[PDB]
Order: sequence, then C-alpha cells, then structure tokens
Amino acid sequence: GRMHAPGKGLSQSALPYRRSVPTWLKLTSDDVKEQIYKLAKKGLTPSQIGVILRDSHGVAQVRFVTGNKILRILKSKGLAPDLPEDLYHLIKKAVAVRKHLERNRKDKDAKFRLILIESRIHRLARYYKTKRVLPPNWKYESSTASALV
Amino acid sequence: VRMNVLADALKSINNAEKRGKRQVLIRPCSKVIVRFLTVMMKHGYIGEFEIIDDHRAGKIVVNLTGRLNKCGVISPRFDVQLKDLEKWQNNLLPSRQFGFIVLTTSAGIMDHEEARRKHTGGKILGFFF
Amino acid sequence: AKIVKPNGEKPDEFESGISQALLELEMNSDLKAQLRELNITAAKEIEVGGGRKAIIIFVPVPQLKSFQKIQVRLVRELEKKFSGKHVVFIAQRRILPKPTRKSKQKRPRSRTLTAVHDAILEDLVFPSEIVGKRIRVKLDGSRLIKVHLDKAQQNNVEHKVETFSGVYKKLTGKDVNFEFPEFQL
Amino acid sequence: PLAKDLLHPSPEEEKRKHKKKRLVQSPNSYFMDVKCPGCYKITTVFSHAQTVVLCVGCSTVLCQPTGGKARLTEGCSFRRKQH
Amino acid sequence: MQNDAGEFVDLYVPRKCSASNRIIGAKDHASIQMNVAEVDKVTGRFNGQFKTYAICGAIRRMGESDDSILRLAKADGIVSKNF
RNA sequence: UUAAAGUUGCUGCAGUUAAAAAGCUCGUAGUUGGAUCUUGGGAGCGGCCGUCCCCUGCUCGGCGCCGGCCCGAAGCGUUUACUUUGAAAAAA
RNA sequence: GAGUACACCGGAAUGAUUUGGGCGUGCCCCC
Repeated sequence: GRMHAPGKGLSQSALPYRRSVPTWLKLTSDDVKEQIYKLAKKGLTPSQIGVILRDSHGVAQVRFVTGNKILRILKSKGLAPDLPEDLYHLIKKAVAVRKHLERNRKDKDAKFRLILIESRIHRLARYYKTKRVLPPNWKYESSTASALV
Repeated sequence: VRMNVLADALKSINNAEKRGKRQVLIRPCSKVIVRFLTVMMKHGYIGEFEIIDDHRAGKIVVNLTGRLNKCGVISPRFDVQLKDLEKWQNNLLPSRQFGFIVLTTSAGIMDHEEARRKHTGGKILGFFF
Repeated sequence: AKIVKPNGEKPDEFESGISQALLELEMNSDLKAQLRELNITAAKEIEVGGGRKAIIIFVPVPQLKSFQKIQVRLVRELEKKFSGKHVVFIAQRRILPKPTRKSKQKRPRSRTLTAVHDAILEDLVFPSEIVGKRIRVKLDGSRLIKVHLDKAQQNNVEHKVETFSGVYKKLTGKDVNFEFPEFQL
Repeated sequence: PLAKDLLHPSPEEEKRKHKKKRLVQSPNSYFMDVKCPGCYKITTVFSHAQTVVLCVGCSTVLCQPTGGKARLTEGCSFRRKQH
Repeated sequence: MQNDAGEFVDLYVPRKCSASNRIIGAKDHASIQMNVAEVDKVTGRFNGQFKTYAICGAIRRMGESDDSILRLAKADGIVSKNF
C-alpha cells in the first residue's frame, strides 16, 4: 500500500495493449514537439504537459508519436529544469508545513506530517544521489528554503 | 511486496489443485516458471498450459487434471552437490519410486534424475510429486 | 537502379526483374511523386503451403515510414502483375550474437533477437494490426504461436493467413496460426 | 466454477470486472469529437478531461472537470471515435 | 505394481472419480456410481446398454456433483451441444 | 555427559485464552528485492527420439599440396559465487 | 474563399461531356 499511510489503494493509469498511433490523429512528430516546446516556454512542467496534450490536442501520449519522453525531449533541447519536479513539490510542501508551524507551535499533527515529508525528501534525494543527477555534496537543510523556492 | 514470483505461483497452483479446480491463472510470469512447468509436462503431471502475452508481464493458465498431491518451492536457492543429492531426496520426497526435485544448472533447468545422469549439480528450486 | 545489396553481389534474375517492374509501375502510375529515392533492399521467392508462391521484399528501416503510405495500392498493382503470387513488405533488421563471456560497444535492445522477431511479426501483417498473442506449448514442449488480428479492415487480408504463416515459419522456424475475435470490435 | 473457460470469457464477464483484473489490461476510457451548433469547427477531447477546455475559435467552454467523465455543455453532439 | 516378472501385487485396484480424477477409498460411503442409459436414434427406445459414472464424496459434499455430471453427459454426447 | 528433547527447533518448536507481539509511527546499519538481452537449421550414426560438429577474433611453423588455402604456436580474451575436475594434501 | 453544410477548379472517367456538400471515415445536413 502507501509508503507512510496504512491505507491500501488501487487507482492509476491503464495503458492499452495496441502500441500504434491511431489513424485519426493527423498530427506529426514535429508539430507535437513544437507544442511541447511552447508549453515548456510558457512555464509548465511535464506533469501538466501530457495532460494538456491528451485533453486539447487529442494525442494519447508522447511515447508513440515520438520516441523520446517529455523529460527526454526537454533534456535534449536543454530547457529542462535543473531539479526534478517531484522533489521540488516535496520541498515546497515541506516549506509550507514549516511556515504553518512557525506560528502555531501546538499543532502536533503538523509536526508529524513535516517529519514524514522530510523522510520522503531524504529517501528520494538518496536515489537521486545514487543515480547521478545531483552533486554528492547536495544536502537538504531545514533553514535553506528561500533559495529552493 | 512480492519477493518471489515462483513461490507465489507454486502456492497458487497448489491451492487450485487441492480445491479441485480445472485451471488457474498466474499473474506473474518468468522464464524459470515456464521451464518448471515444462519439466512437469515432460514428466507427465500437468496438461497443456497457455502463456498469454501482454506488454507488461505474461500470464499462464495450466490444465490441472488430477495428478498433483502438492508442488512447492524451497527458498533460498540452496546450492547442492552430487554427493548431497541423496540426503536431500531421502528427506524431501515421500518415497524413492516417484517424485522429482528440480534444480537450476548451467546445462539446463532439469530434475534430479537428469542432473545425476549428466553428472552435475547446482541450486535447488523446488519439488513436485 | 533501385535494388541495393550489401556487398558486390550480382542479384538473381528474379530480383532484377522485380526492380525493373517496380520502376516501370512507378513511372507509369501516379506513385513517382513520392517514389524517387525510396529504394528496395532485396527479394526472395519461397513455396508456402498450398499451390501458391509468395514474394518477400526487404525494406530499409529508416525509410519504412515513407513506405507506410504506399502498401495500400502497391500490393494490388503487384497482384495485377502476377495473379497467383502474394507480395508482402517486411523490414530487414540486424541481429547481434548474445555477449557470451568468451567473446566492443553495448548491444541495444533494438537489435536483440526477441525485438527483431516481434518487429517481423508486426510488419508481416500491415493492414490488420495485432490484438493479442497467445502461445500454446504442446505436450512435447514445442510451441504454437497464435496471433489475434484486428477485426477492422478484415475483408481484404483474411485469405493471406497461409502465406503469412509460411513466410514467418521460413524466416523464423515457429508454427504460427491466425484467428479473428469479435468481442471488442 | 470448477470448469470455467478463462481463456475465452464472455464479453459481459470481462466488462463486469475491473479494468486491471481483466485477462488483458485495457482502459474503459475513450476519446470524443465534440462540436456545437454555434461554431462550425470540430475539436477532439478526452472523456476524463479533468481540465477546462476552450474551443479553438473562442466559442464557449465545452467540457467540465468532474470526478469521472466531463459534463458536456448543453447543445453539443459527440461521437465515439475508434480504430 | 510390478516385480521381476511383471505381475500385479496390489490386491485390488480402487475406483477413480470421473470429474476430479481422485480415487475412491474403501471406507468412503459418500461416493456414487451412477448409471446413465442411452437412447437409440432411430425411434427412441431402451436398448440395454448404459454409461457408468463415478463421483467422489468430496465433490458432492462441496456441492458440484450435478455440474460435473452435466459436463460428463455433454462430453459423451448425451446433452445437446448448444444446450 | 550424550540420544530420548520436534522441552533450544538450521532441517525442526511456540506468541487470542496454558510461559510469550514493544502503546504507535518514522528511521541509519543488517537482512531480502518484480519482468525482460538466445535463438534453430544443415549433414549423419540409427528404431518421434538413443548418439555426433558448428555458431572470440588477430608475428613464428608441418599431416601437406600444384606464388593460392587450413593446420600448430614465443603473445591476449569483463570481472565473482555456484557447479565438475586435477594437483598439493604426515603417520596412527 | 469562412462560414457551414456552401461557390470556383484541377487530377481522373468514358473529339466532347462530367456525377450536393461537412471532416468528427462514418454519421450529420440538401432533395
């Protein structure tokens, strides 16, 4: 089940078996990549880029119109973010919880959630360190929140 | 978390055979499972089995007729030599006339009798009778 | 011409005739608008099950995407050229031996035998796609691959099952059947 | 029970079961081709859009984000496109 | 069982369920040996020959004996294929 | 002091009520980790299968032939456990 | 050619004449 909560769940995507682009999709690869570049320049993340492309443009997912994934394409062009999106979201959530905790010191549940979130951050940062994407001297620190917005 | 697909497949097929079902599907598929089912079919214990392919992991349906008492797994994969085969098979099999023990070998995943015939050893996988 | 071979080998009369016929057809029909540099690799003739013969055409991998819009009418033109001869367009891909610890760059998964076999199977049937694969293992340990093809566009390739099976068996060595379901479309 | 046919289940049985418990994993979602009598250009949308969409041509808001499908704006025709 | 010559030392061969392929013990009173008579195709008449079935006590106890008998009669050629 | 002791349980013991699951969670060591990279044919010893060769390449020579070819080698080969083998392994 | 389901044409068919449209390929309007 969930890594921290004791709840068990089953809800995620289910890709189809047929690995072929549908015939009704007239969009090529070049224009899809152009739209991806435009959305990246607008200031979005690969989490929402696929959502927008599968909602408005009607493409199922990128991995069939092209070969490289969204993050792969962003890395190829070079405007990909320097920090992973999920780690950024976890850091932002931790900062929000700490900002809530600075004033209200009696909210024990907030302290517990902050501890759990910092644990998740450490566990993900260890994998990033061992997969050679962050410097070995990179460390998550409690006070360092303004720089890592 | 599933730590051994083979152990779960053996437990599931054992439960299905004990209840009295005619066929059962195994969610995870691996090459060693296919080899072990092939060993059973060559020894004449189960029937035709159908591997079903998807783009994530296959599924296997086995025609169990009547001939399995139980069929199980030994973990971890203990390494056994030729001189230790007799000690394992005396205290692992119900008798000496029938029953087989399979073990991985660089010459092929085979039963204990064939391993003795080809004069080789390896790592024990399980047993069936 | 159009046929290009790896080494300086003289193609047999059949391959030269096929290349010349394809050149004449593209010059005559309205396909030369997109068939100038689109060349052919090689060709073969076999004997499939029954009193018919099949034609095998090899395809360069990068330029297959340009071919993908052509097989709609090219096979019909070849059938008009030879009635009792079936023509199929299949890609030719390179296979590398498994890196045994006695025998250098990394071997990509695109060149492995499994990927090559899957590509051959999925390119042998161009009009109808693949719904699912169900391999049956005989009592003797032999396999029997069954492939489910798309129910749509079925009234033009339902008679090609025998030549598909023959070509795939001769190129690979596996017994393959073909069936059509209806529970989805 | 004891003697079923898991190789060839009836379509009713397969559609009864969950999407990830079927014999092969297949989503139950699909794409749409929504259009309105106002504008005369046709767009392509996803069933579970979960995002507000504006018709290309600034006509009106077409879909609505909900828990499951999308609340199509009244006065719109859609068809199930498939291959 | 065999020996040097090839004769049989087992003093009796036990029965075996026609459905679950499980043998029937001596002190198993729940086992049933059922006889089903066939009908000639020409007019419909009793001829004299019969077909014999056997179901172990476990199947009846769990409650799947009737389905097994139906399957056996369908396979032998008694119950209509369309059914 | 050993077997009886499946009452020290690695094979191979127990934990609701007889002895026994930390009040709960996170967590560094330690332990355990999903699927997938290799395949078939050719010839043959024979009555499907008992049995056979093939799937690491690149300066010096003798089973030899009539400048053309193999043969052996002073010189290498991703690393480990596993498995079979040989040597080295005092006597009683 | 941007509005509709419409007006000009070209490939193409049998010296000459040519068959209602929309892009959501199968259903939506016109009679």
